[PDB]
Amino acid sequence: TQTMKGLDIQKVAGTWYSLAMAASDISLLDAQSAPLRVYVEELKPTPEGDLEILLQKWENGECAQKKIIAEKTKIPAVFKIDALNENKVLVLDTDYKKYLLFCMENSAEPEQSLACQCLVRTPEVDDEALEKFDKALKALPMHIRLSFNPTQLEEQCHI
Ligand SMILES: [Cl-]
Ligand SMILES: [Cl-]
Ligand SMILES: [Y+3]
Ligand SMILES: [Y+3]
Repeated sequence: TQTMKGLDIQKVAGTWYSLAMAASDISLLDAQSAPLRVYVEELKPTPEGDLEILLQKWENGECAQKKIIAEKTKIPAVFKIDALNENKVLVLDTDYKKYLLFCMENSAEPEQSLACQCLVRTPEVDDEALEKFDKALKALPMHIRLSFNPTQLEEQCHI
């Protein structure tokens, strides 16, 4: 997977909304309780170059807040995690002020664990960001794609 060259991770800080998401396995994203159905609400880069990912997940019939610490690697756009049965976070592209495309995978099973998201800065459908999302997904073996309306973006767990 091609990741972003020259990522300045400090510029991704602040509020984001999960506008769209895709996975290689349908079961990873199908239900609301599906293991990779996650909603990014905030990205908090640390001064040491790591990424605190704040997100929402639907578990036990209710919406819960999760925090994931993504550890920096030699490659600026590739981070290490230990959550959601994934071990990697990969930023594909961002303009910092509008959109951000990122993926998650488990390196042991890189085929069946892939989930990617289109994040936007405002709770609006951004078609230009969705075009770039789909252009990035072309070379990826996705079998499920989800997108959300502006009202869903502002609701807890995209209800
Ligand atoms: Cl740390
Ligand atoms: Cl709106
Ligand atoms: Y660290
Ligand atoms: Y509007």
